Amino acid sequence: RATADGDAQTKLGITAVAPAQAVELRPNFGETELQAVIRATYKQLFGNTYILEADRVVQAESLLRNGSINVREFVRLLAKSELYKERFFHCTSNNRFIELTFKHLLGRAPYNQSEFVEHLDRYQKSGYDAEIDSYIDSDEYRRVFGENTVPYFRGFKYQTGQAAGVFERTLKLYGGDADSDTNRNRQGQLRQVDPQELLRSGRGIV
Amino acid sequence: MNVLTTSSQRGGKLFKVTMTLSPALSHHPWPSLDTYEPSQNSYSVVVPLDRLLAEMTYIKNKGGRVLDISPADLEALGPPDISSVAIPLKVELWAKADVSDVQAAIVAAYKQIFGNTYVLESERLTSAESLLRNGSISVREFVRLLAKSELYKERFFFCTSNNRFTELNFKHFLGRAPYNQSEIAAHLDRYQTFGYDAEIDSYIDSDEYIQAFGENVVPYYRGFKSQSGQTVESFNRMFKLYRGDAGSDTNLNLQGQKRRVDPKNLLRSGRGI
Ligand SMILES: *[C@H](C)[C@H]1/C(=C/c2[nH]c(/C=C3N=C(/C=C4\NC(=O)C(CC)=C4C)C(C)=C\3CCC(=O)O)c(CCC(=O)O)c2C)NC(=O)[C@@H]1C
Ligand SMILES: *[C@H](C)[C@H]1/C(=C/c2[nH]c(/C=C3N=C(/C=C4\NC(=O)C(CC)=C4C)C(C)=C\3CCC(=O)O)c(CCC(=O)O)c2C)NC(=O)[C@@H]1C
Ligand SMILES: *[C@H](C)[C@H]1/C(=C/c2[nH]c(/C=C3N=C(/C=C4\NC(=O)C(CC)=C4C)C(C)=C\3CCC(=O)O)c(CCC(=O)O)c2C)NC(=O)[C@@H]1C
Ligand SMILES: *[C@H](C)[C@H]1/C(=C/c2[nH]c(/C=C3N=C(/C=C4\NC(=O)C(CC)=C4C)C(C)=C\3CCC(=O)O)c(CCC(=O)O)c2C)NC(=O)[C@@H]1C
Ligand SMILES: *[C@H](C)[C@H]1/C(=C/c2[nH]c(/C=C3N=C(/C=C4\NC(=O)C(CC)=C4C)C(C)=C\3CCC(=O)O)c(CCC(=O)O)c2C)NC(=O)[C@@H]1C
Repeated sequence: RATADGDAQTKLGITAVAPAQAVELRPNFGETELQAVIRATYKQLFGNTYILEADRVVQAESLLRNGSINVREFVRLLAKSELYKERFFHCTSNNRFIELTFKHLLGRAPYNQSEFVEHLDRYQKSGYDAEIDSYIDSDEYRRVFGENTVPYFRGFKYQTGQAAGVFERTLKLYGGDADSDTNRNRQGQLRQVDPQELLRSGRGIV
Repeated sequence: MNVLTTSSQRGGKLFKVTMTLSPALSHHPWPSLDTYEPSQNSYSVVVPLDRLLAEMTYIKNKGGRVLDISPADLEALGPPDISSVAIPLKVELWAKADVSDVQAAIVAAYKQIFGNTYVLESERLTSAESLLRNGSISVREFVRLLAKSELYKERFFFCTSNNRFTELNFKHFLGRAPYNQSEIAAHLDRYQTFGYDAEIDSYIDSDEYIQAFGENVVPYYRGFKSQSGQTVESFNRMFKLYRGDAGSDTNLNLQGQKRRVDPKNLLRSGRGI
C-alpha cells in the first residue's frame, strides 16, 4: 500500500481541521492573542465566509478586551447577531439552519434525527435566541471549549458517544479549506445532509 | 469585578455571579490532567435573569459552588464618597458647656459609637447623659459607658463573632480600621481571660486614644487619611468597613453580622505570631 501517515487526511482535504488547533484567550492577553482569537471566532462561526470591515462588531470586541465578557459570551453575541442571522438563518430552512449552527458552534454535524426534533420545537416554543442559547448552554459546548476557548471542529476525530456516520456527514458540510457556506450562491442555501441518512441512525418515536 | 452594563439589550436585570471554578467547568487545552487557570479560582460572570437558573445549576452540578450572587445595579456602583469622613469634623466638649453644646456632643457620640445605627428614645441612656453636663464624667468616660451598655453588646457583640466585633470596635472607638491579624488575635485572647469589660477598656485605655481625641473630644474617623504606623492596606480596608453615609452596622439585616474584612486581607498586611 505504502500510504503515508498524513495521506488519508490530505486525500480528503481535511488536513487543517483534523486535529484542529485550539485557540484560548488567557487571563492577561497580548494585543496579538486577542486578535488571533477574534480572527478564529469569526472564521469558525461564520463558516469561512468573508466578513468585511463594516461587518465586524466593535463593541463585543471591546468588552472582550476589557475582560468584561469571556470568549463563550463573545460567541453568543456573534451567534445572536444580525450578520449571522442574515447568512445562516433567514434565507435557509430550519432544517438547514440547525445543521449549520451545529457545525459552527460544535464542529460535528448532527448525530441523529432527534437532534432536529428538540431544536425545531425549541424554536417554535421560544425564540431564535433561546435556541441559539441551548447550544452554547448545552453541556457538550461546556465540556469542550467551555470557556475562554474558541469553538473548533470536533468532527473527523473519534469523540466519545459519537454516532457512526458523523464522519461522512461532516465531510458533506466541510468540503475543503476554500469552501464556505454562503447565503449568496446560485441556487441559494440548501441542506447538504440528506434526510434519509439521518433516519439511518436510530429514529425513536419523537 | 466591574460590570459594564446594568441591563441586557433585551430587557433583563443582569446579575453578577461568583463561583469557585472547577477543572470540569473550564480547562486548558493541553495534554495531561485538566487544570483551570490559577488566576481564576474565583471566577465571575454576569448573566441575565433568564439564564441565571440554568447557569447556576450547571455550576453546581459540576464541582462548582456559588460564592455569591449580587444584582449588577448594586455592583458597578461608585465606591463610597469619603467627603464627610476625609475631614471628620470633630467635637470638643468644653468645661462649662452650654445646654446645647452638651446635646451636640451626645448626638455625635451616639452616631460614631453606634454606627449609623438608630438609637430609639427608650434605648438612649438618661443616667450617663445626666452625668455629663453637671461634670463628673469626661467625654472619654461617657464613651466607655456606651461600650459597656447592653445596647452596644446586643448590636455588635452578641450577634457577630469576636473577630468581627473586634474590627467593629476598632472603627467605633478609633476611626482606623484594624491593621494585621496580630491585633485581632490579641483582642480575642484578652476577651477570653479578662472578659468583655477589659476588652472595651483596652481601646479607650490605649495610647492611640488620648494621643488622638484624648479626653473630651468625641472620637472621629482617623482612617481615610494617612496615619502613623498604618499599613496601606488598612486604607483599603476602611473602604470595606465603611460603606457610605446611610450605611450602618446592623444586626437587623439578613445574616446581619458578617465580616467586612476578609481574613486573607488582614494576613496580607502582616502574617506572623
Ligand atoms: C477576483 C480576482 C475575481 C473574483 C473573486 C471573487 N471571489 C468571491 C467570493 C468568494 N471568494 C472566496 C474564496 C475564498 N475563500 C478563501 O478562504 C480563499 C482562500 C483559501 C478563497 C480564495 C469565497 C469563500 C467567497 C465567498 C465570500 C463570502 O461569502 O463572503 C467573489 C464575490 C462573489 C460573491 O457573490 O460573493 C468574487 C468576485 N471574481 C471576479 O469577478 C474576479 C475576476
Ligand atoms: C483496526 C482493527 C483497523 C484499523 C482501524 C483504523 N481506524 C482509523 C481511523 C478511524 N477510525 C474511526 C472509526 C470510528 N469512528 C466511529 O464513530 C467509530 C464507532 C462508531 C469508529 C470505530 C475514525 C472516526 C477514524 C478517523 C479519526 C480518528 O483517528 O479517530 C485508522 C487510522 C486511519 C487514519 O488515517 O485516520 C485505523 C488504522 N485499520 C487497520 O489497519 C485495522 C485493520
Ligand atoms: C505538588 C508539588 C504539591 C501540590 C500540588 C497540587 N496541586 C493541586 C491542585 C491544583 N494545583 C493547581 C495548579 C496550577 N494550575 C495551573 O493552571 C497552574 C499553572 C498555570 C498551576 C501551577 C491547580 C489550579 C489545581 C486545582 C485544579 C486543577 O486540578 O488544576 C493539588 C490537588 C488539589 C486537590 O485537592 O484537588 C495538589 C496536590 N500539593 C501537594 O500535595 C504538593 C505539596
Ligand atoms: C484546635 C482544635 C485546632 C486549631 C486552632 C487554632 N486556631 C488558631 C488561631 C485562631 N483561631 C481563631 C478563631 C476564632 N475567631 C473568633 O472570633 C473565634 C471565636 C468565635 C475563634 C475561635 C482566630 C481569630 C485565630 C487567630 C490567632 C488567635 O490565636 O486568635 C490557631 C493558631 C494558628 C494561627 O494563628 O495561625 C490554632 C492552632 N488549629 C489546629 O491546628 C487545631 C486542630
Ligand atoms: C419607610 C418609608 C420604609 C422602610 C424603612 C425602613 N428602614 C429601616 C432601617 C433602616 N433605615 C435606614 C435608613 C437610613 N440610614 C441613614 O443614615 C439614612 C440617611 C442618612 C437613611 C434613610 C437605616 C440606617 C436603617 C438601619 C438601622 C435601623 O434600625 O433602622 C427599617 C427597619 C429594618 C429592620 O429590619 O429593622 C425600615 C422598615 N421600610 C418600610 O416598611 C417602608 C417601605
